[PDB]
Amino acid sequence: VKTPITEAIAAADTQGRFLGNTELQSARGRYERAAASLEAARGLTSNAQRLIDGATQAVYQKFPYTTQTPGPQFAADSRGKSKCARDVGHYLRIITYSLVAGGTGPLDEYLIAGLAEINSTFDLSPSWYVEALKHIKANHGLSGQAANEANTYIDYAINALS
Amino acid sequence: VKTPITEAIAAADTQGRFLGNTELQSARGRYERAAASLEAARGLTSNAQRLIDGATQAVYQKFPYTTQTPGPQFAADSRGKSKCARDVGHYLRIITYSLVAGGTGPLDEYLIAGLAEINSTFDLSPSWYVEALKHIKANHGLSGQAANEANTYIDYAINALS
Amino acid sequence: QDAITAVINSADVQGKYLDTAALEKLKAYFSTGELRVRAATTISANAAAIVKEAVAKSLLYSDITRPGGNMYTTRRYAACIRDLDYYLRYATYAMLAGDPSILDERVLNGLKETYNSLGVPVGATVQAIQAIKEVTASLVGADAGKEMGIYLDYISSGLS
Amino acid sequence: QDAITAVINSADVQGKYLDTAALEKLKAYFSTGELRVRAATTISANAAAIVKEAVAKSLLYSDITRPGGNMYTTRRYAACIRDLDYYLRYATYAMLAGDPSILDERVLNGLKETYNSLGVPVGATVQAIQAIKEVTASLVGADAGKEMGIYLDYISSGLS
Amino acid sequence: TLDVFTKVVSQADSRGEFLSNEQLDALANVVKEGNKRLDVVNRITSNASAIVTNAARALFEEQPQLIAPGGNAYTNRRMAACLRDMEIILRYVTYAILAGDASVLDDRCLNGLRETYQALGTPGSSVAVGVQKMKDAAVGIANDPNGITKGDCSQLISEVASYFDRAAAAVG
Amino acid sequence: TLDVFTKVVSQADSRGEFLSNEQLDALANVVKEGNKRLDVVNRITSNASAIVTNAARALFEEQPQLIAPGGNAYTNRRMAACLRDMEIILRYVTYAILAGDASVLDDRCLNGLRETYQALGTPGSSVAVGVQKMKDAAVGIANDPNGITKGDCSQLISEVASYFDRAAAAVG
Amino acid sequence: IVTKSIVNADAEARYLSPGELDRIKSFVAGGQQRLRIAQALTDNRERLVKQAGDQLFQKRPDVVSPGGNAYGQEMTATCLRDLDYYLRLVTYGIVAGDVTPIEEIGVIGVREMYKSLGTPIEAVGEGVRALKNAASTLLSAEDAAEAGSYFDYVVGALQ
Amino acid sequence: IVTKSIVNADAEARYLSPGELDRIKSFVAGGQQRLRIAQALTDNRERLVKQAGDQLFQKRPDVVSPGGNAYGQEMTATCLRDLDYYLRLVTYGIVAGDVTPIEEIGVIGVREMYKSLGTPIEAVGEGVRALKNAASTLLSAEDAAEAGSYFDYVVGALQ
Amino acid sequence: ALPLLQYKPSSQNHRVTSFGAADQNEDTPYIYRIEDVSSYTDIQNIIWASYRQVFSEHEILKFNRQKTLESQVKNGSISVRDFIRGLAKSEAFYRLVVSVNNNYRLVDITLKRLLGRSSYNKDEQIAWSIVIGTKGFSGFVDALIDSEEYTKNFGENIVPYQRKRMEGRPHNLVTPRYGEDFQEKAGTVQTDWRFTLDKFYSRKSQEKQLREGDPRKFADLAASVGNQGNYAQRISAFDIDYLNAVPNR
Ligand SMILES: CCC1=C(C)/C(=C/C2=NC(=C\c3[nH]c(/C=C4\NC(=O)[C@H](C)[C@H]4CC)c(C)c3CCC(=O)O)/C(CCC(=O)O)=C2C)NC1=O
Ligand SMILES: CCC1=C(C)/C(=C/C2=NC(=C\c3[nH]c(/C=C4\NC(=O)[C@H](C)[C@H]4CC)c(C)c3CCC(=O)O)/C(CCC(=O)O)=C2C)NC1=O
Ligand SMILES: CCC1=C(C)/C(=C/C2=NC(=C\c3[nH]c(/C=C4\NC(=O)[C@H](C)[C@H]4CC)c(C)c3CCC(=O)O)/C(CCC(=O)O)=C2C)NC1=O
Ligand SMILES: CCC1=C(C)/C(=C/C2=NC(=C\c3[nH]c(/C=C4\NC(=O)[C@H](C)[C@H]4CC)c(C)c3CCC(=O)O)/C(CCC(=O)O)=C2C)NC1=O
Ligand SMILES: CCC1=C(C)/C(=C/C2=NC(=C\c3[nH]c(/C=C4\NC(=O)[C@H](C)[C@H]4CC)c(C)c3CCC(=O)O)/C(CCC(=O)O)=C2C)NC1=O
Ligand SMILES: CCC1=C(C)/C(=C/C2=NC(=C\c3[nH]c(/C=C4\NC(=O)[C@H](C)[C@H]4CC)c(C)c3CCC(=O)O)/C(CCC(=O)O)=C2C)NC1=O
Ligand SMILES: CCC1=C(C)/C(=C/C2=NC(=C\c3[nH]c(/C=C4\NC(=O)[C@H](C)[C@H]4CC)c(C)c3CCC(=O)O)/C(CCC(=O)O)=C2C)NC1=O
Ligand SMILES: CCC1=C(C)/C(=C/C2=NC(=C\c3[nH]c(/C=C4\NC(=O)[C@H](C)[C@H]4CC)c(C)c3CCC(=O)O)/C(CCC(=O)O)=C2C)NC1=O
Ligand SMILES: CCC1=C(C)/C(=C/C2=NC(=C\c3[nH]c(/C=C4\NC(=O)[C@H](C)[C@H]4CC)c(C)c3CCC(=O)O)/C(CCC(=O)O)=C2C)NC1=O
Ligand SMILES: CCC1=C(C)/C(=C/C2=NC(=C\c3[nH]c(/C=C4\NC(=O)[C@H](C)[C@H]4CC)c(C)c3CCC(=O)O)/C(CCC(=O)O)=C2C)NC1=O
Ligand SMILES: CCC1=C(C)/C(=C/C2=NC(=C\c3[nH]c(/C=C4\NC(=O)[C@H](C)[C@H]4CC)c(C)c3CCC(=O)O)/C(CCC(=O)O)=C2C)NC1=O
Repeated sequence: VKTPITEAIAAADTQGRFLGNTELQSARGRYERAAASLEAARGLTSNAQRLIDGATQAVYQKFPYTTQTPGPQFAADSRGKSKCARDVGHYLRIITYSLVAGGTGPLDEYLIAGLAEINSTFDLSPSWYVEALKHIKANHGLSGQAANEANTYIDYAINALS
Repeated sequence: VKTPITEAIAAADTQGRFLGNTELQSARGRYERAAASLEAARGLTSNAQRLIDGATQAVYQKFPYTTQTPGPQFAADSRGKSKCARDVGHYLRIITYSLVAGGTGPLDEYLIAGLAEINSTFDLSPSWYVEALKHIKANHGLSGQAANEANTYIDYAINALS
Repeated sequence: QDAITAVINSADVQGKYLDTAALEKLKAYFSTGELRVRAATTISANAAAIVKEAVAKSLLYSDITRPGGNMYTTRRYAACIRDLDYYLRYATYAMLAGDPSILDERVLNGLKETYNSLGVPVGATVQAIQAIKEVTASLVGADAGKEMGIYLDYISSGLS
Repeated sequence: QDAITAVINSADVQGKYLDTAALEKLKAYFSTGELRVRAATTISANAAAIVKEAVAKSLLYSDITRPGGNMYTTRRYAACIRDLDYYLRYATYAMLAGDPSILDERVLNGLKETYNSLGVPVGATVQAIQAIKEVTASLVGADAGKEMGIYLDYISSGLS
Repeated sequence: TLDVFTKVVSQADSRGEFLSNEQLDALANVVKEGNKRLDVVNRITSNASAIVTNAARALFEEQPQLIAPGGNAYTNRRMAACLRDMEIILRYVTYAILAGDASVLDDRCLNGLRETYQALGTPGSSVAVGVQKMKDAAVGIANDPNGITKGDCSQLISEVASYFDRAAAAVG
Repeated sequence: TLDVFTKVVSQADSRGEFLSNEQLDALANVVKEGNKRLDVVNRITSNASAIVTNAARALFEEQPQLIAPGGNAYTNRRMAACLRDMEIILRYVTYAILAGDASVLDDRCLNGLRETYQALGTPGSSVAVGVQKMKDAAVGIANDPNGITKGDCSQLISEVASYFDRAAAAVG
Repeated sequence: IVTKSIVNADAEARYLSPGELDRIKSFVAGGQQRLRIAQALTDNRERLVKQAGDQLFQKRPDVVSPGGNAYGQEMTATCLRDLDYYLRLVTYGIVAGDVTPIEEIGVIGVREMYKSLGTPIEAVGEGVRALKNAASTLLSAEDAAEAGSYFDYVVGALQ
Repeated sequence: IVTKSIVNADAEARYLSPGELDRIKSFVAGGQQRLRIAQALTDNRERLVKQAGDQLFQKRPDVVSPGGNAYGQEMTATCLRDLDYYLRLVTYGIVAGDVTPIEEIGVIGVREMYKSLGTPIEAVGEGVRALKNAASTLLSAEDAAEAGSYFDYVVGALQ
Repeated sequence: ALPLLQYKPSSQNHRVTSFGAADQNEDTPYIYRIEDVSSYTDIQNIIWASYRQVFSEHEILKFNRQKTLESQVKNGSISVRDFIRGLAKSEAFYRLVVSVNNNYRLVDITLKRLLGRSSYNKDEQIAWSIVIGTKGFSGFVDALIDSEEYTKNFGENIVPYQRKRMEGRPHNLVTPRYGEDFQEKAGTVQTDWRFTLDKFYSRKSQEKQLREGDPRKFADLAASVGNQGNYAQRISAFDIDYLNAVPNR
């Protein structure tokens, strides 16, 4: 699965050669950003419960019909709202997973793989989840270069949504 | 051709996706080392003429028969000694080329590609060139982390020789 | 001509578009235009004081204003003040244009012919322009006084 | 003239003895003479390389060396190299003297007359002297390249 | 695939000399400006999908027969065809800013583009009206400073826009 | 292909919880100990070809019937066969030290290697006498106190030698 | 614009009045925007000549028609070269800030030249109008205004 | 600056240039700051005039000498009124942007006038220079450059 | 994602049956099969002739050869169809062909080397050039070897070869690894003096040699402009009726 340490391996393995300095350059480079990436993981893990209920009530604001229309798909009764905090709470897990991995791999393999297939069948509009993630990237309270770090992977999930 | 900036591209191009943070992270790593790699380029370019004639007379020491045996391949004739400083002087060019590129690409494409084909036909024993490169890696006078930097690519040409 | 017009002309006679060196020249001119305008304003302030101080430095109490000299007659003194005011004014124009071509076109064209026809002393004129240059370089500062002295020395060198 | 000889002359025409400002000027000249001599030595090293690099920067592959241009004939190319060598050599003399009077006396005297008589383009000459100035300021360093560029820009400004 | 680092090798190999010191001072500025280059690249790819449709709100609104019946962007596969390769312009322009030289872009993206665009029947000139509309939105995002340390990346902005102008010249 | 970074994700996904703070303090030591891995790794690959022949002579000098007529290293392509994959041990052990976890080692050298080595008829136990001779030369180069700066590489050296012991266990 | 104020104050015996110094200081301030507009029109020249020939030959087909002047590949190449010349003079006028170095090379004797060449001047004015429209599409609003300034001067001059 | 641009385009047969329309646009944009400078100079009329006149009498005691023109209370009151008039014309020129109000109200025939009044020109000029220095000390810095450059026109035009 | 546009296939040699087995000539290639092992000479020939199709003989070299995939083929762990995927999706092949060639020419060069047929028209090269762009090069090489024309004609365990070239030039020989449009970028026609003699008088140099000015410089721009004018009106001048043609007010 996609990781800068893995991407050095799978490039050098398909050539059948050893690890050159060009595969070995990335590992040195990766640690410097990985020092600031683990700063972004603790910023999201500590503020996790504020961010989920901060998000799942922000999507109810811009889409008020989602709490009103009676459908299995919609979040009309409590069972949808129970599956609301599950789904949005699944997003902050994988975002924090792809932070400490350094790559988009866990985001690519757990979340966005086959997302167009599932949202068409269950009629979940992807405009809902992109509205929650814009709330997360503006309200995580992170600062410095770590604020850039979470902001890529959130925005990477945004582009895969649309 | 093989470069850590190129290796980020050709990995992301064959997947048909954009530049993720995992390709982008790799580029960041290269810069930290490219600051110390260009230190190694000026150390070899300024001491270039001392290092070539330092090398082509060191190989005559360990192999004294190469100046004595009458053969086209042999450097005993002046014409061989003219082609001596050409060939060993070609090595310090490509070593300095692969320094500033950061990868082994120019070393992989100009020097060692098809080297087993050419040394068998012209009967140039590869034990000659590895003796010159051991003289270069011990007598470049480089220090610090830049002394590590030239020492990889010289030793990478050594392993491709044998 | 300007420095802008000279750059445009040098790019034009080749049929060349505006390459980066010409854009560097125009941007250097647009950087220096600030002190060019400020220097031209304060030279236009007190030109009469500059000419008065210059003749008091160089030409006065010599033999030139004595009888026999070329500035003895009072119409010749007035003509001297007129010529020095001309040199200062056209040097101001060449400083603000940033190109000495107007000095070559309007002042230095037939001037040695006139000054050798009338018997005007050339070396005293050169020393008077030198005193003008020292007075205005003191008055305007060193940084614009350099560019003022370049065109005043251009007039002095073409006169000789 | 020198900077020493100019200071002595300016003290002489007043009948003044050597006051402390003139001694300051002479001591500043005696401080700067070190880099003056070192700059003159390394410019005398490779004057031909400087002229070659300057024509390769400015004049070559233009229409000037094409037929119809002023450097088309090979005697005119040799005359161009001669004029650029003159500009560099007399700028070296004016740099070591520390006074631009030898440029006014030996180079800039009747030069616009000659260049307008022969039809020599003036702007291309100014750009060639500019390329000379950039090459020698790179070659000698910034600290002596300033003083070299002062006299080369003096030649360029008097030429225009 | 060439670079800024590798192209100053490749001409230096063709003349066969060692790399000069002023070429290494040139590359030292390339490393120095490398951090700025990376930041610009990440903002384009994070707003990559937002650029394409916002260019498609004007690529089709300005020439409205294209999606009207008869135009070559009319039916639905045909419409998804000029979003499947409107982004490939952005897929290779971002490769060009990463490499720092337009040699990567020329080989794949524009080498055969102007030949297919008269073989298919699509208007070739109606592409470069909207690639300019991408450049108007790309340099607007790359220059804007949001949660970023103040810095001057103006040189990149002009030669980021030079890659779009090369991307519009070989199609029109 | 797993890592130290990715394996502490993969079990954390199977339990479905957020990553704890003492796991992040564990990974912070991995980043801190990260520079050492590269230094150890570059010295192995630069002396990669020098290890194999030096390891190889002992491998054939100690069991000398192998290259004598009758042994399975006798003829010349058979001899080049146990240099074409003596280095593949080093090709994947260096991948294991780079990744920091032996999960990429066990798919290539440890997965079906003991099955081919029975059908082939080549002795399997005569490999792991010389992979130990590689480990005696690998940790001698990686731990040499020459150049760089003095630091503690003991932890790395012991679990560098653990990858060779896993490489010898699944062949013997 | 500095030569304009200099010969303006030079016909008089007075110096440059400091309001003229204010306008020179303001032009010196705006010179950077002028240089960016000129470089943007510089690098995109062949697009502008292509779209100008497009809009002109769509507007007036008589130059295409064999009785007109721009008939055949050689004459139409000379036509687009004339449009290239006028775009070049417009960039000169954009840098100079005042229309003197463009009128001195393209305007001051153009009517008798185009009369003794046989070409109509109104088609040239429509070509510069097409250049103005294409550059208005190429630039931003405050840039297209300041480019359409000098393009507007050329269109008024050719009529 | 509108009157001067209109009469300059009137001397030619053509309209107002794009350059000149940029000049009018920049003058409109700076007009509010010029009204602020006029506000400060209007409200500082008394002390500016008195400080400038007393700086003049410190520099030039010949006018208030009994052989001089400004000998006595009434004569020195008319001296301060002349300085008041010139400060008023300077405010008009700062507002207009032209120097045509300064010129055709107080510059154009002042030499023959002060020759017939017996008053020295250079002392008027030194008093307006004192006004320039005082108003330069009162205002903001590059705002004082703006005010003092119109003052500089008055000073250079009086001599 | 999107399905293939329909392209017209031109008539070529291999769309035809060519009945029978005992009847074809000697010059049909040896159809080397991993199922036929019997020796190591057949094993080494299968590896070497599989390099022959992929790298056109000269390149195989020493360095390009991936020794571990050949390590595997002898064992039999990976099929020959899987083994060509290892050679084709290898960056020793990427630097050699894929970077160097174009997306339109890569479709032509990999069909001759992996499928053994030249592309029918340019529309076929146009069709797959999109499938290269969005899926990547290895996504497209995967789509060629998964394709049913491959498995029907070669199968899982047979090295590729040119199908039915009765009277045609060999495909490794007629097609280089890079064509003429790319030739300045990978080759050295810039520095060789033999070619600059031919470009000296080339019509393209005369367009470069002219000074600023002439409409021959804008002659390429004049062909792209188009916009021909309408002809004169067919209605005769006698039908004008000029006296009553004027409208009052
Ligand atoms: C580990 C990463 C991961 C996530 C996040 C994920 C989400 C996911 N949410 C689903 C349904 C759902 N998703 C929601 C959530 C919402 N609908 C609303 O009305 C609200 C707007 C919104 C929450 C804020 C609801 C209510 C359902 C049930 C819809 C149905 O049954 O049709 C489904 C299809 C059925 C299912 O198994 O429950 C998936 C696959 N799956 C994954 O593997
Ligand atoms: C750009 C990188 C590059 C290098 C370095 C290179 C070397 C190279 N050296 C060669 C021959 C040679 N190489 C040497 C050099 C030596 N023989 C001796 O006796 C000495 C021990 C030693 C020099 C120290 C000599 C004398 C020949 C001619 C041998 C012959 O003609 O048989 C040949 C084959 C014939 C040729 O074209 O000249 C190659 C390809 N080629 C390359 O493309
Ligand atoms: C804009 C450039 C320009 C200049 C300079 C110029 C000069 C000029 N100076 C003149 C006379 C004169 N010029 C001078 C000047 C001098 N004699 C000296 O002793 C001093 C060294 C020097 C003053 C610094 C004098 C004294 C006369 C009077 C000769 C006479 O009229 O009898 C005359 C004769 C007619 C007349 O003044 O009205 C001209 C044309 N005309 C021009 O168009
Ligand atoms: C020490 C000061 C000094 C200078 C400068 C000087 C110049 C000078 N340059 C001349 C010719 C020339 N000068 C040039 C120079 C140029 N034309 C161009 O296109 C370029 C812009 C420029 C060269 C940078 C050329 C091309 C000629 C040849 C004209 C001819 O002889 O037919 C001549 C005519 C006779 C001869 O060269 O031998 C003189 C006297 N004499 C001096 O005593
Ligand atoms: C990697 C570089 C690369 C590019 C850019 C590329 C473009 C490309 N676009 C195509 C078709 C197309 N191109 C477009 C695009 C457009 N048509 C319109 O109406 C709009 C004006 C315009 C978009 C702005 C459309 C709609 C099709 C489908 C047309 C058809 O199927 O006939 C085709 C032929 C069929 C295909 O495989 O999809 C190619 C080869 N191929 C390449 O290899
Ligand atoms: C590959 C992952 C990665 C990214 C994305 C990255 C970006 C990045 N941009 C930086 C700086 C910067 N980046 C910018 C960029 C800009 N400022 C502007 O105002 C312009 C509009 C814009 C350019 C167009 C500036 C101005 C700085 C200041 C510090 C520096 O020069 O690096 C730095 C310096 C170190 C730090 O911020 O902690 C980082 C990390 N570093 C990484 O490792
Ligand atoms: C003790 C001295 C000694 C060595 C070193 C030795 C190795 C050795 N490895 C062999 C085979 C082999 N070795 C490998 C190994 C691999 N292929 C891959 O692609 C993998 C990456 C890798 C395992 C991780 C394979 C695949 C074979 C095929 C033949 C077989 O199954 O034995 C054979 C079979 C006979 C021959 O090659 O002539 C030999 C001799 N034999 C000896 O007597
Ligand atoms: C003998 C036992 C021993 C080892 C193993 C050792 C290694 C070692 N490598 C270091 C640094 C380093 N090592 C590397 C090595 C590399 N980075 C890359 O990206 C390249 C691919 C690679 C070289 C090919 C680098 C870049 C540093 C940075 C610090 C320095 O310059 O020393 C340092 C500096 C101090 C520290 O890390 O605490 C140590 C300790 N020190 C010891 O005492
Ligand atoms: C930079 C100042 C400048 C101008 C203005 C200029 C005009 C100019 N236009 C010319 C021809 C021409 N000009 C046109 C013009 C047009 N096609 C039309 O139908 C329209 C009316 C118009 C342009 C859209 C044509 C058709 C010719 C060729 C006429 C002929 O060959 O007789 C020629 C003669 C051929 C030549 O030497 O280029 C000149 C000199 N030259 C200059 O150096
Ligand atoms: C708006 C333009 C304007 C000006 C400038 C102006 C001046 C002016 N100054 C006057 C007198 C005077 N002006 C002065 C002036 C001065 N004392 C000095 O020595 C100084 C050089 C100078 C002060 C600046 C003096 C002393 C008198 C009285 C003279 C007399 O009464 O005979 C008078 C006659 C009495 C009067 O009507 O006030 C006028 C009209 N009038 C105007 O309408
Ligand atoms: C589906 C469209 C299509 C066609 C038509 C086609 C034709 C085709 N005809 C061929 C040969 C041939 N075709 C003929 C045909 C003829 N001889 C005569 O006298 C008659 C006039 C004529 C038939 C009516 C002959 C004799 C050969 C063999 C020629 C040779 O081998 O030298 C061959 C080469 C061998 C082969 O059959 O594979 C092809 C590919 N391929 C296609 O894909």
